[PDB]
Formats: sequence, C-alpha cells, structure tokens
Amino acid sequence: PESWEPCVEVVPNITYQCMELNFYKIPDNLPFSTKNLDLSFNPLRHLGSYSFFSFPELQVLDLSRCEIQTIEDGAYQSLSHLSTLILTGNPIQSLALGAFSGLSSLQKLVAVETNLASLENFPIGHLKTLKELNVAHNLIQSFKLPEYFSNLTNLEHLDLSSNKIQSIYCTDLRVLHQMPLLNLSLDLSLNPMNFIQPGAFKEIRLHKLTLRNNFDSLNVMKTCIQGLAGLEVHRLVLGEFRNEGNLEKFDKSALEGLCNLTIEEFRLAYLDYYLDGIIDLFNCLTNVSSFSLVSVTIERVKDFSYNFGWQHLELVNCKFGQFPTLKLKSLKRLTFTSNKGGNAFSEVDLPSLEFLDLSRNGLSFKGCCSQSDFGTISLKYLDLSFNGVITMSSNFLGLEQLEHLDFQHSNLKQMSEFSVFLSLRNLIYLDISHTHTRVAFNGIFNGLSSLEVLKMAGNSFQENFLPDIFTELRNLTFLDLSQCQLEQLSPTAFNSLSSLQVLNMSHNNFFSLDTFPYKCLNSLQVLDYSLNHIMTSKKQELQHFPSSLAFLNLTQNDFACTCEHQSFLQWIKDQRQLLVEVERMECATPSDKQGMPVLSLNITC
Amino acid sequence: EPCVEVVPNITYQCMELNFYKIPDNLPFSTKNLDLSFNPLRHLGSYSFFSFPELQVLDLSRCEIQTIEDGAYQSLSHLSTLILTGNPIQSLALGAFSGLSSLQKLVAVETNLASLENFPIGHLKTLKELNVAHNLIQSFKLPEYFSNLTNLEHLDLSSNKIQSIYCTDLRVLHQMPLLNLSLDLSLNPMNFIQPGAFKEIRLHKLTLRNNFDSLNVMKTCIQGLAGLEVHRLVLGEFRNEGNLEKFDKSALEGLCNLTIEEFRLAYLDYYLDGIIDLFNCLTNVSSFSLVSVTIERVKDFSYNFGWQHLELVNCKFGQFPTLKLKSLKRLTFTSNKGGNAFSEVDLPSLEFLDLSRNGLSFKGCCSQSDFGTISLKYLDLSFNGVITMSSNFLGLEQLEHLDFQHSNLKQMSEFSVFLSLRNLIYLDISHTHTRVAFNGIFNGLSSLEVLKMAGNSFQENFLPDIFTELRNLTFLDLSQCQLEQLSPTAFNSLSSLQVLNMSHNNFFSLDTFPYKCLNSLQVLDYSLNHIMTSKKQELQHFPSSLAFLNLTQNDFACTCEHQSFLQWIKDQRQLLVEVERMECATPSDKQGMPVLSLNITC
Amino acid sequence: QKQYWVCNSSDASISYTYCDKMQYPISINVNPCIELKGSKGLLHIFYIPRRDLKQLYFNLYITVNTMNLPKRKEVICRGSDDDYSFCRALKGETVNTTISFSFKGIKFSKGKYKCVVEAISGSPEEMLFCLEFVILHQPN
Amino acid sequence: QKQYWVCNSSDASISYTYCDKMQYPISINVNPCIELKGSKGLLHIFYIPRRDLKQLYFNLYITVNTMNLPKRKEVICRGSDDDYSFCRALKGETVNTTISFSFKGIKFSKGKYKCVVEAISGSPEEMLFCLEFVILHQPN
Ligand SMILES: *[C@@H]1O[C@H](CO)[C@@H](O[C@@H]2O[C@H](CO)[C@@H](O)[C@H](O)[C@H]2NC(C)=O)[C@H](O)[C@H]1NC(C)=O
Ligand SMILES: *[C@@H]1O[C@H](CO)[C@@H](O[C@@H]2O[C@H](CO)[C@@H](O)[C@H](O)[C@H]2NC(C)=O)[C@H](O)[C@H]1NC(C)=O
Ligand SMILES: *[C@@H]1O[C@H](CO)[C@@H](O[C@@H]2O[C@H](CO)[C@@H](O)[C@H](O)[C@H]2NC(C)=O)[C@H](O)[C@H]1NC(C)=O
Ligand SMILES: *[C@@H]1O[C@H](CO)[C@@H](O[C@@H]2O[C@H](CO)[C@@H](O)[C@H](O)[C@H]2NC(C)=O)[C@H](O)[C@H]1NC(C)=O
Ligand SMILES: *[C@@H]1O[C@H](CO)[C@@H](O)[C@H](O)[C@H]1NC(C)=O
Ligand SMILES: *[C@@H]1O[C@H](CO)[C@@H](O)[C@H](O)[C@H]1NC(C)=O
Ligand SMILES: *[C@@H]1O[C@H](CO)[C@@H](O)[C@H](O)[C@H]1NC(C)=O
Ligand SMILES: *[C@@H]1O[C@H](CO)[C@@H](O)[C@H](O)[C@H]1NC(C)=O
Repeated sequence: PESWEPCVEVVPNITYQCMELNFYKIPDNLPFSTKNLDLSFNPLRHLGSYSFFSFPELQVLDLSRCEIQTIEDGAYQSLSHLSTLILTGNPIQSLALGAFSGLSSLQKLVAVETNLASLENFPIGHLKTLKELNVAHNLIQSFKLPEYFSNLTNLEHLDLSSNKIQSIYCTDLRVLHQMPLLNLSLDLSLNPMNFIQPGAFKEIRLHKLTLRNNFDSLNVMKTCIQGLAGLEVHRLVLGEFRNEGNLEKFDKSALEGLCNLTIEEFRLAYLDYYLDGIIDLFNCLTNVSSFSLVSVTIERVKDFSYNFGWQHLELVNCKFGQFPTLKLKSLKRLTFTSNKGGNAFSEVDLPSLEFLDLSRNGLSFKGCCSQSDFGTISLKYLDLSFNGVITMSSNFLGLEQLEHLDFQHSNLKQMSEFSVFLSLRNLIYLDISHTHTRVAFNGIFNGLSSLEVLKMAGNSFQENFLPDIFTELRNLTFLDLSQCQLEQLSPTAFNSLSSLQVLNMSHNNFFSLDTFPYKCLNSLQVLDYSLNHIMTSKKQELQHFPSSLAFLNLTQNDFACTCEHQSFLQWIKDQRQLLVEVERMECATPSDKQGMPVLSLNITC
Repeated sequence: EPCVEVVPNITYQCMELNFYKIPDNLPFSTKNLDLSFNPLRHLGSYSFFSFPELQVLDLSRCEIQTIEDGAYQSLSHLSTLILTGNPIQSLALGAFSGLSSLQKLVAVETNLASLENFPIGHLKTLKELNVAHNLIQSFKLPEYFSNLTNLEHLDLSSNKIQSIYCTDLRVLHQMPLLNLSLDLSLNPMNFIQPGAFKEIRLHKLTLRNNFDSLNVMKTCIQGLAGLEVHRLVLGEFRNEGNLEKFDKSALEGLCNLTIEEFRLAYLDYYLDGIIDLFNCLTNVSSFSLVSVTIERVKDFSYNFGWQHLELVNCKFGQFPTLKLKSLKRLTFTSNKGGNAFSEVDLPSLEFLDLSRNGLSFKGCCSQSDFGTISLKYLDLSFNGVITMSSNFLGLEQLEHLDFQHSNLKQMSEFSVFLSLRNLIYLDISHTHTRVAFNGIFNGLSSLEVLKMAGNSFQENFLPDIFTELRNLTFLDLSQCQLEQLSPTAFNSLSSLQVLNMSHNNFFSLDTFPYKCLNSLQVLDYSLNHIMTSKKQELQHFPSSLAFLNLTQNDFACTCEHQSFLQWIKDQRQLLVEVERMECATPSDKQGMPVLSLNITC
Repeated sequence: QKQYWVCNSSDASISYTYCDKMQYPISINVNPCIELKGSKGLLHIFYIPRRDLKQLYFNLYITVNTMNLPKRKEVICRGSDDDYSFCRALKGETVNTTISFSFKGIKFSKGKYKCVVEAISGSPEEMLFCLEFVILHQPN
Repeated sequence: QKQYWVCNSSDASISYTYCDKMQYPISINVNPCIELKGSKGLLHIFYIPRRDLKQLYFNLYITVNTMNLPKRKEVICRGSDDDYSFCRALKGETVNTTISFSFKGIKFSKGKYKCVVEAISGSPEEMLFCLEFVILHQPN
C-alpha cells in the first residue's frame, strides 16, 4: 500500500489516475515528477490560486466533472509545462481574469460543458500557444470571434458544436481576416443554424469545416450554404446525426451552393433521407479530389457511372440497391467498405486506380481477378476481405503490380483449379485466411516470388497433409498455417524458407512435436504450436530447431506427464527460456497430474 | 464367342468384332443382342432364326445395304430394333415382316429419302419411330400411318424438310386420337402452309434450329395457327446456324395455337428485355427458358398466368423480379450471371428450387422474401453465401429444406429454423456451419431427415442439440471433425434408424450414447481413428442394430486392447466389411485383418 | 446489487442489473416497450460516462433458457464522423439523448433471456459499464 | 500407340494420344489453332461414337509440369433439350460438327501440360473415349 493510493499508478512517477475518489482537494500524496494527472469526478468545487503548486512537471491535467464552480487568478500559475487542460462538465459560475495565467505551454484546452455563454469574456487571449480549443456543449449564441483570437496564432482546432448559434454574420469573422498561420479546423455541428450571411466566409481559408445537423429544413440548409460562398476549405463535412432532428427532404438543389466554395475533400456523413438516386445531387463536387459518403442510402446507383474527377472516393456503411457502376478516369483510391444491400460486384473502369479496398460488404464476385474487372493495370493494393463467395477465374492478368492482397474471411472458390496467383510476381502480402480453401494443387502459390507474408489460417489440405507448396516463396518472413486441420508435414515443406521469422502452426492436429521440418529455418524467431494435441515427442525428433528460435508457444496441448515421456518433459525444462506462458502448459494425462503445470511437474524418473 | 457375356443367357455384346454374319454360337435365350459396328452388309431371310427370344437387337453401323424379306421373321418378341448409320440401298416390303412385338424402331441415318418407301405399315405395335438424320424432303405421312395407331414418338429431325403443306397432314386428320410427340428440329424449314395444323393436336412439338431468319420463323409459326400442343419446344443449337435477330414480334403467331407448356431451349441472341416477347404465352401453364441470355429482367414483374416457371442455365444481368399470382412451382437452377437474390412476390408458390446458381442470399428466409405462406419445398443448395436473419416466419408449412454446399452464415446466432414445425427433411451438409448454439435445431419437432455432414462444432464436441428432434430417423454427422460426444446427445432419438458418424476424429468407440436408440439399424463409424473402446460400455448397443461400419479405423492390435479386439470378433455379424478392418498400430501387425488377430498373450 | 425494472410490453418483461464493480448511475427509458415480435420506439439515455464515447462498442453475451449464444460484438461508434452524436461525448460530459430503433423478423422461444452488455470505449479501449439485462418472453 | 499432332500456334503445340483400349478414330481440327493467351475459333469434330452422346461429360485430369490438378467434371450434354445438337447423336451416327469456342485471361506457366480427357455418356453411363492431350506452352 503506497503513498499515492487510493490513486492508481498508471505509469510509475509519470501518470496517476485519481478519478472518483471523493477528493475534496488537489491531492498532496503524488510524486513531484507527475506529468499526467487524472482528477476527474472529484468534488473539488473551487480552485484557488496555485492549486497545482505540487505538480510543476504537469503536462496533462484532467478535471472533468469535478463540480468546479469558481477558478481564481493563478489557480494554475505554477504549471508552465501544461499542454493539455481538461475542464469538461464543470458548472463554472466564476472564472477569474487570470484563471489561466502561467499556462505558458497550453496547447489543448477542453472546456466542453462548462457553462460558457460567450467567448468575449473567456479569459484565454494570452495563450498564444493554444492549438486546440474545445468549447462544445455550451451556451454560446454568437460566432463573433473576439479580438484576442488575433493572438491565438497557433490555433488549429476550434470546436463550437452543440452551442446556441443561430446566425453568422460577415462582421462576426472580422478577426480572422487579420490572421496569419491558418491550419484551422472548425466544428459547428449541432448549432440551431437558421442563417449564414452571404459574404461571411469570403476569402476565409479553413482546413476543415464540419457542419452536421445544423439545419431545421432543406431551405434553411440551402440558405446557410449560400452564406459559405467563397469559402476555401480543404475538408468539408456535411450531414446529420441518426439520434438527432433530421432534414425531411433532400433533392438536387440541396448542395447547389457548393459550386461557390473551393473544396478539396468532401464528406457527407449520415443522411436520414433515402435518396432515390444521385442525378445532379453532387454536381458541384465533380472535381473535388476526395469524395466520401458515409451511412447514406441510395437505391439507384446507376448514376455513379458519371465521370466525376475524384481522385479518392469513399463509400462506407451505405446501403445501395446495387453495386455502383464506376467509371472514373482519375480515381486513384477507392474505399467501398461496410456497405449493405445490392452486393454482387460488377466490373468498374478505373484506369488510375492504385488502391482498392472492397472489404466488409458481403460482396459476391463472380469472376476474379484481372485488369478487366477494375479497368486498371496500376493496382498496388487490393482488399477483398469479409465478403461473400469470390470465384477465381483469372490469375491477376494486368494486375502484375499488386503488392498487397487480402481475401480474409471471404469464401474463395476454385483456388486449386489453377495457379490463381501466377501473375503476382510483386505481391508482398497475401491473406487467404478463413477462405475455405481446400488446398489440392501444389502450384497454388506459383508466381509469388516476392511474397513476404502469407496468412492462410483456417483452411485445409488434401489428406490433412502439408505438401511442398512453398519452395518458390524464398522471401517469406511470416507464415500462418493455424487452424488448418494439419496432421502431417512434408519434411521438405519449409526447406527454402530461410527468411521465415514467424511460423504459426497453432490449432492444428499434431500429437507430437517433430522439429526436423524446421531445421532449415535459419531466421525462425517465433513458432506457435499452441492448441494442438501434442502429448509426447521422441528425444531425436526434438533436436533440429534453429537456435534463432526465441518464442515457442506450446501452451494448451495434451501433455502426458508420465516417466515414459521424461525426455520430452526434460526437454521442455531445458527450453524454458524459449517457452511462452508456461503457466498455460498443463498435463492432460494421467488424471494424477491433470491440470498440473508441466514445468513445475513432480515426477521421479 | 469373342462376344462379351454381359448378362449370362440374356445379354451379349458382339460389338466391333468383324462379324461378316450373325453369331450362331449364342444361347437360344438371348434377350439383348448388340451386333453394332460389324460388316454385316446384308441381312437375308431368317438372319435371326437362332434368337427366338430376342427383345433388343442393335445393328448400328453394320454397313447394311440390303435387308431381305423375312430378315427378322423369327423375332416375334423383338420390341427394339436399331439400324442407325447403315447405308441402306434396298428395302423390300417383308423387310420387317414378323416383328409383331416391335415398339421402337430406330432408323437414324439410314439413307432414308421417303417414308413412302419404308415398309412399316404393319408394325401396329410401334410406339417410337426415329428417322432422324436422313434425306426425307416431305412431311407427308404415308397412308400406312393410320395403321400405326400406337405411335407416340416420331423423330423427323435433321432431315431435309423445307415446307409443310395442308395435304401433308391428311393421315393425322383421320387419326384424331393419336398421342404424338414430334421432333422436326434441324429441318431447313422456309414455309408452313396456314391451315395445315388446324384441328391438329400434338402432345409435343419440338422445332429447334429450323429457321434461317426471324422473318422465316414468324411465317412458319403463322403456318402453325390452330395447332393444339401440350408441349411446345422452340429454340436452336449452340453449334449450328442461329437466328440473327429476335425481337418482340418473334412469337406473335403463338397467340394462335393452344399451348399447355412452352420451352425456349437455347437462344444465341442476347435479349435486352422480355417485354412483349412472351405475351402470347401469358396463360401457358408451364413456361421454361433454358440457356437464354437476358440482361434486363424487371419485365417479369408483369402478371403472367404461369403455374410452373423454369429458368435453367440462363444468364441474367440481375436476379429477375418475379411477381406472379398463380405460380405454384419455380425452378431457377444452374443460372450463371447477376445473382444476388432479391424479393419475389409469389402468393401461390408451393415449390421453390433455387439451387445451383451460386446465388447470394442476404437475410434468409421469410415469407416476405417469397410472398408466399404456402411454401412446401425449398432448395437453396449449391449457392454462394446465405445469411440467416429470419427464422422462417410465414414458412411454417415447409417440409423439405435443402442448403447443401451453400455457405450458410449466422446459424448459431439464434434458432434459425424455429418456425419450421412441419419440416421433415433438412440438408445443411457442407454449409460451413460451425455449430456453437445449443438451440440451433429448436423448432424442428417433425424433422425426420437431418444431414449436416461436413460441418463443425465448437470444441469438436457434439452437444445435446437434438433433444427436440424426436422424429429423426436419419442423421448424418459425418465429416464434422467431431472428437467428443455428449453421452446424452442422442438420448431422445428413439426413432433414429441411421446414424452417420463417419469421417470424424473419434479415437474410441463408446457405445453408451447409443443405448436409448431402439430403432437404430445402421451406425456408421467408418473412417475415424478408433483404436480402443475406452468406456467398457461396449455392451449397450441396442438389440435393433444390424449394421455397424467400423472399417478404415486405426485399430491398436496389442494385448492392452484385447477386450475391444475380442469384442470385435464377438459380433462380426453386425460388422459390415470385416476385411476392411485392419490393424494400424503395432507396425508388425499393421495391415492385418482385426478378425484374424492372435488373441493370446 | 439492485434490480432495475425497465418496462413491460405485450411480449416482454425487461429489467437489468450491473455486472461491473463501479456501478455508474445510468438512466434508460424505452418508449414504447420492446415487443420481441417486432416494434419501434425511442431509447432514452441519460449518462455521465467516465470515458470518452469515441469508438463505443458492445460485447453482448446472450442466453436463452440457459443456452449460451456466441459473443456478438456490436460497434456503435466507428471513430470518425459517426452516425450518433453521443459518439463525440467526452469523459464527464452529459449524455442526454434519444435513439430510435426498429426491428422485426425473428421468432423467439418462450422463456428467459439474459443479455450481458459490456460497453467498451476510449483510446486504450476499456470497459465503460457492464449491464445484465433479463428479458422474460411470453409470446403472442 | 502414336502421337496425333493437332496444331501449333504462337503460344502452344497441341497433340494427343489414346488412353483407352478401344482406340476409335476421331478427327479433331481447330481453326485457328489455340493460343493459350486467349483465342477464339472453330472446333471441327468428325466422329462416330460407339454409344449415344446423351449426358456426355468429360472428366479432365490436367497436369502442369508434373503437378496434378484436381479432376474437373465438364458436363457437355445435360440430357434433355441440350444446347449442342450432337447431344442427340446415337451410337452408330456420324457426328460431323463445328463447335465455336472462345476464351481469354489465364496466365499459364511455361512447360508441358497434359490433359487426360475421359469422355463418358449414355444412361447407364460408360466411357465414350479417353484421350491424353499434350500441350507444350511457350508464352509470348
Ligand atoms: C497464430 O494463430 C492463432 C489463431 O489461429 C492466434 O491465436 C490468437 O492469439 C491471441 C493471443 O495472442 C488470442 O487472444 C486469440 O484468441 C487467439 N485466437 C484463437 C485461439 O483462435 C495466434 O496469436 C497466432 N500466433 C502468432 C505468433 O501470431
Ligand atoms: C503463442 O505465443 C506467442 C507469444 O510470443 C503469441 O504471439 C503473439 O501474438 C500476438 C497477437 O496474436 C502478436 O501481436 C504478437 O506479436 C505475438 N508475439 C510474438 C513474439 O510473436 C501467440 O499469440 C501465442 N498463441 C496463442 C494461440 O496463444
Ligand atoms: C456416411 O457418410 C460418408 C461420407 O461422409 C459416406 O461415405 C461414402 O460411401 C460410399 C459407399 O460406401 C463411398 O463409395 C463414397 O466414396 C463415400 N463418400 C465419402 C466422401 O467417403 C457413407 O456412405 C455414409 N454412410 C451411410 C450409412 O449412409
Ligand atoms: C458403412 O457401411 C454401411 C452399411 O453397410 C454403408 O451404408 C450404405 O451407404 C449408401 C450411401 O452412403 C446407401 O445407399 C446404402 O443404403 C447404405 N447401406 C445400408 C445397409 O444402409 C456405408 O456406405 C459404409 N460406409 C463407408 C464405406 O464409408
Ligand atoms: C496578446 O497576448 C499577449 C501575451 O503575450 C498579451 O499580453 C496581450 O494582451 C495580447 N494582445 C494584445 C494586442 O493586447
Ligand atoms: C395394317 O396392319 C395389318 C396387320 O397388323 C395388315 O394386315 C394391313 O395390311 C395393314 N394396313 C395397311 C393399310 O397397311
Ligand atoms: C434532456 O434533454 C431534454 C431535451 O433537450 C430536456 O428538455 C431535458 O430536461 C433533459 N433531461 C434532463 C434529465 O436533464
Ligand atoms: C461434314 O459436313 C459438311 C457440311 O456441314 C460437309 O461439307 C462435309 O463434307 C462433311 N464432312 C464429311 C467428312 O463428311
């Protein structure tokens, strides 16, 4: 029981959590070297001068939900190293002018739900180091940025979401026009926004504007978007919240005002309204370099065949009637993930495409894969995991540049009917784990000479036997054969794999541990043999492990702990320094010893 | 006899052996004689005197140019004669005299130029006539056809018939009771005389690949006006000349025949949509498309009156949206295109075969998937991923359900068959189901056949997942990686007759789980790794057990397992292929039949 | 250790307890009460979370008349521009929110369902709370 | 006994021998010759089967430089209203036909491919013929 208790020591000398411990005062029982202090949920109520004198080293200070009602001049005066101060959910009634003097290093100030009514009198003007101000969930009615904002030269994030702003006027942003270093992100979500004045954002430059769930109606939305005219935004995020008041209609005119801003990246994040189709909807965003829809519903996806100039398209957690037909000349990166509905993949035409993420859609793929499915010869990265049945009919013709291929948990078919990976001379990473591949062809991995990582857990092999299907895979460093119902190894399966570092043989059906097949694995560091049925091993077969082996996992096997197997049990003691979680290595038999840790075994042999 | 003895005293294969004449060294009691591919060249009188008992005489490709009077005179029992591919020059009237039992006459490719010069007018027993692949130019059926009063199948395909005139059909007009199926496929037809088929009734007409062009097709169909056909088969052949177009007008003339069943078998032309194309067939009771390509299939939302719809080996852009009020049976199998299942609305549907499409099926299965509450039969086998999200609400009348080899998901996330109180048959074999919920089979109180071979169980353990299934008579748990059984797994299964535990990973035979099985006749434990019987409950097999398959196991033939090894011999009556029970484990006994082993130590 | 009766419906009787040590007060109203045959309504929640709701998910351990279901993992907040506004909530922030819900399509056996709902959120993602729902199902 | 040389293309060199006792003459012609990088053409077959072609299918047993592929079953004739007219052809009947073919899009390893094609047909189905096709493939 230590001097810092009841607080929890997260990182000795450094980080202490004194959350919810009925502390009525800043504790005095902590190291002077403490950098991170969590004092959230304590009835501190009041913060007088030099309240944190005991913590000259503090960098992160959390005072969330501490019932703090008044903070006096100099309260933090000694904390010239503090970068993060968190004040969330304190009903602040009185906040002295010098409340935050001494905070010479403050980068992040979280004042969420601290009863803030106005930024004008909010005593932070002197914190020139401030990178982020979060004042969400307060009572601010005015987007008039006070003049001291001219001082906040490093401000990169300002969060004003969940306040009471109804209107934004041109003269509200007077201060911003004077201002140099602009990497400014602004969240204005969940303000009951009824009007933004045309001109208000003329010649304003923002990194990011988030405006979700601001608008009572479509017309109010249209009105307010017009007031953004001339805004220059790297990233614009529109949309609304599912658990929140939502727009009742949403037609082609809804985003017509976007034609008057300069937007590099666009996201629409959640829309309640079911879109019949997108004809004309996104006309102002045809040349945005990044276009993203999340959680929107679109019945007719026929209209995605339009040649937008997007370089990055992201469609996530959407519901589409059909798989979109995509013909995008400039698209480099496609993320189409976690979508529902129509879900048979159909050919896309994407000549610039290098990055393809098609995962987690439950997609069917009638005949995979080649340039003609995608329209590109430049693909480096293909993620087709967590989908439906993918029938292999082409061995990646035209996709010779692929470096990363993931089919994980997709039901692959026809995997043994030809060398389905033959074209892939540059593939570095392949995951065909849990694809229900039943290996019945020794040429299954022909072509994969650059392969470094091969995950194929949870498949199976003809005769539960591992044949020599790897001899061409010289550059392999990671191989996962766990859950493959393996019973026998070809003594030669692994001979060429002299770069292999991690071999996973977990959860297969081995009854003994034969080290011979592993003798040529000069780089082998990690060998996982857990969750097999290993009961014994002959002395001779235990001797061939490369000495590079650092982690052997033999946990959860069926060790027989009689004198008949003394050599194996002895060998296990001898290799203790290689063995992982020896606690979890238990005698399965005899019943005398069942449950007894193999290393602490009491036997006389 | 260089002839093969296929069935002693009965059937002999004298095929391709250089016979210049008919074998005389065969039993008098030969029923089936195959003399194909011999240079017989000539058949003189009583050529088959030696075979009074003959029923099936195959004479394919025997270079026969002439058949004399009474060639087959002795063969009063002959029901099938096969003359395929003989370059027949001379045929006299008595050529087929004496074939008073003859039901089937195959004269395919026999240099036949006319039916008029084909002496069969007296074979009144004749049921099938195949004169395909000849030189017949006229569809005129000779007067003697009126004597052929039992004829049911006439194959006139691959002949040279170009046109059909009314007077051609005279004989048939005088035979109103003839039940005729007629194949005219692959005749270069350019004309059918309107009126020629007025008051003609056919059981079946097949007209595949008869027409050069769409216009020729339409004109010849107009020539069919008035025909009554039970079953009309149109279409063409993948390896022949095919129609250049096929528009909505193609089948206009069909409005003027009475058709019970229609099939379009193979169409080379890719249809855009079927709007208007088939509206002459709106009230056909059975509608079938085979090997047709159709991109836009929303046209099936049209309210046709079909009672049976068959779509097989077609290519659709999209799964077709079917709204048909009267459809009782749907066969949508072996189709190979656009293939996510989408909701159909079929209120009369009792029989759904949706197998072998590689179909995707999100959120199976519910009355709102099919629009019927009368579904009795559901085949969703050999498909892609089927996700279970509804336990057959509104499908309580289902008796047969088949998912074999489709990838089933979410099977352990609730009781997926809960509603299926009337299901009798269930196949979920090879569905990649890992059983991890003990309520997986709740609801199945009437189930009698459960096949779930090729799946797996959490922990390779068989739990009490069957207690509700009192009516099971057939259970297949083979290939399921099973290692352990709940002793009470089969407790309630008193009607179980066949249990398949084959191809699992059991290392011992414990007969305890089987003791309450009064009805058990067949227990299959082949292809496991049984070496011992550990629980000396070797005694509690039910009296009813008649077939215990223990072949291809890993018997340990040492003194340590003498009891089990003895027991094996004690009831070799139950055991099935005793020889295929071989020692595995003492290497010096490896291979040896277990029932040959020396039981003294 | 107290039982918290949520609501009764035409189908269902719903209560919960805590399954964690630090049993933070939560307020859960459902209007109208869940009918297992299928229903729609509003879930009202009032909560002061002791971690950020960022990346909220539920592990659900469900039991049907003693029979365990495999764990389900239900992701509520994916991390970035989330559907639900409460995903933005911080440690100590008032969450007073209304969430709509809807479902149909599953017949449930009569009896007793437990649902251990293990909420997880934050950056070194830790447990927010654990509630154990008991739902008695009397069908029709 | 002998090697029947079918044709050479830019990609490939095709020949066959028999693998059954009953070495019935078939005439196989391909126009133009198969290029493995993809081709279309016409397969001309002249043959007289010693059984009906009903329910014809091929078991294909393919080898790539000594590496065996799993058996492929390729069904040619379903048995009722078949696509191909020769499905109708009887035991003693001259099959003189042209079958169009077309394919693309499989990279093949350099080397020697053998493909045993065992044709099977009829009800009570028996072996029609066995042909062992050798194809030598040198890409580009
Ligand atoms: C080898 O594969 C197995 C899965 O087959 C991995 O096992 C998982 O490991 C973590 C511990 O690191 C467990 O918490 C998971 O539950 C395990 N999954 C299981 C048992 O299915 C294992 O981590 C892999 N080994 C290596 C070195 O990567
Ligand atoms: C067997 O032991 C090793 C311990 O070294 C485990 O490997 C770790 O697995 C985790 C997660 O799976 C990885 O992120 C770590 O990198 C692995 N460590 C090393 C050194 O490779 C493995 O999980 C254990 N297997 C099982 C089934 O528990
Ligand atoms: C139990 O299931 C196995 C397959 O899991 C059946 O084995 C087949 O049996 C026939 C005839 O004995 C063999 O020729 C087949 O090759 C077998 N198939 C396989 C995959 O091995 C067995 O017949 C079933 N037993 C019973 C009684 O129905
Ligand atoms: C084990 O023996 C049994 C009983 O002799 C075999 O069962 C037969 O299997 C086939 C289909 O699999 C059925 O058509 C027969 O009706 C079954 N026979 C009986 C008597 O029911 C079984 O095939 C054998 N298993 C093997 C060889 O794996
Ligand atoms: C800007 O911040 C400084 C702190 O260095 C403060 O003294 C001053 O009040 C602010 N600027 C102006 C113009 O007053
Ligand atoms: C009809 O068949 C009988 C014998 O069955 C025969 O006597 C008669 O000549 C035949 N009639 C005609 C018109 O061929
Ligand atoms: C929760 O929110 C509603 C709607 O904004 C508000 O009226 C109500 O008073 C709040 N409830 C509590 C308990 O604070
Ligand atoms: C095969 O048929 C064609 C007509 O399609 C014909 O020209 C040719 O002579 C025939 N070949 C033989 C060998 O009979």
